Amino acid sequence: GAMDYTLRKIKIAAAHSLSLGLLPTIVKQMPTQFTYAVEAIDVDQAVDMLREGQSDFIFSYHDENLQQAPFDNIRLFESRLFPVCANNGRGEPRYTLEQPHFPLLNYSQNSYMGRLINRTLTRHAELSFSTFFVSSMSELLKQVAMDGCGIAWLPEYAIRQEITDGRLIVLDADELVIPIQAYAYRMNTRMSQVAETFWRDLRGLQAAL
Amino acid sequence: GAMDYTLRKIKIAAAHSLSLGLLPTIVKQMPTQFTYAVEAIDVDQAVDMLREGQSDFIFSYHDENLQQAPFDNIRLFESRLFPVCANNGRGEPRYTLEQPHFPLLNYSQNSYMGRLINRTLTRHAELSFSTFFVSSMSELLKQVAMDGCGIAWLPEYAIRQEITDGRLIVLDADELVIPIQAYAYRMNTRMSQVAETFWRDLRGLQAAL
Repeated sequence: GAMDYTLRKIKIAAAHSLSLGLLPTIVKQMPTQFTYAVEAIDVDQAVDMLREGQSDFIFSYHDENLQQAPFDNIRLFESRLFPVCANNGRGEPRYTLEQPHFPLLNYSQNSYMGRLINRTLTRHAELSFSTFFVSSMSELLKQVAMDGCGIAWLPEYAIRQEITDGRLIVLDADELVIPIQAYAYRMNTRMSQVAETFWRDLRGLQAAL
Repeated sequence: GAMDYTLRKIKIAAAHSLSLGLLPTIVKQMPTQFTYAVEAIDVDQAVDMLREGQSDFIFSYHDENLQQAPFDNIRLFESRLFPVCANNGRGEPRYTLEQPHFPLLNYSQNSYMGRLINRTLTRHAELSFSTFFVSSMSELLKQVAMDGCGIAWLPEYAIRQEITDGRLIVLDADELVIPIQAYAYRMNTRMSQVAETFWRDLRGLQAAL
């Protein structure tokens, strides 16, 4: 998108596990002064797409490479990952964390969520699992979990209603809960008036996210 | 995934606009003999990922490059894209196709759906639009449309319930309806016994998709 230019276009790259949950809320609450070009990326594409001008802003998670001096950021929200699974028809989990080699529905090895989930499982040797299904898309993992195919770590904002309906059941609310923080990243350099307006309004919007 | 190997792993690459709608139905109805590694791709990555052994199968649409002799295929289903938008609170479309420069929510220029949608708009000079929001994810376009941000062409399987609820309203059921066909692609070469079992069972499953 380096050569691509309009007066109003905002070029956003967003992590796979974050696009659907976050973009509609921003698009709906932003002033009607922008147009949007958004592409889903893996976490490690973000550095180069910002520096090469392919994206104006990155919607990602905590990134040590991006929280340094050449970039600027604002924390959009924090959330938590819960291990969940479908119910057993009686309001109880269909699977148990203690089952030897329980079916795990995981994010990809090169994803931010996957790294923290694998780090968590490693520290808890009391848990053995067999990886049944791997995908980068949060909503794909969510649906596969809802269908009863195993246990998945999913962020609270994506499963809020399903926890209320009981279609998904939380398996642990303490040691296996993983904290996550979502950030918007940009270059420290001054940008166009429309992009600077977008950044200003996104900060003012952050409280309501 | 060339070096990655297990006895049961099936490596699938699926187009962005197709992953969420199709993968859960396959995963749920397949025999419990496989594990799944699925990554979302753009349409034009499929040729090389098949030939280089990075994916066992591709879930994509009609692809002239992939329907040739070196590859084999089975049509999973056909569908249709409908231009839809949110309601106006009275059971009528919030937007009209005849509005000068109506807000369009489009797939990306390098997507299969985007090419056919743009081809359709070009042939219909009676329609002027302003592109408000571009994304590869079908479910992101769907949510942005549901929130009332403009008109989007979306496949019937993704909006079936919303058309019934009236949360989305079809704007045309004739000249602007775009036909689409979803295929599973593989190399014509003989594969492992587990992948050949997967291909056999996917054919037997196709009728129920």
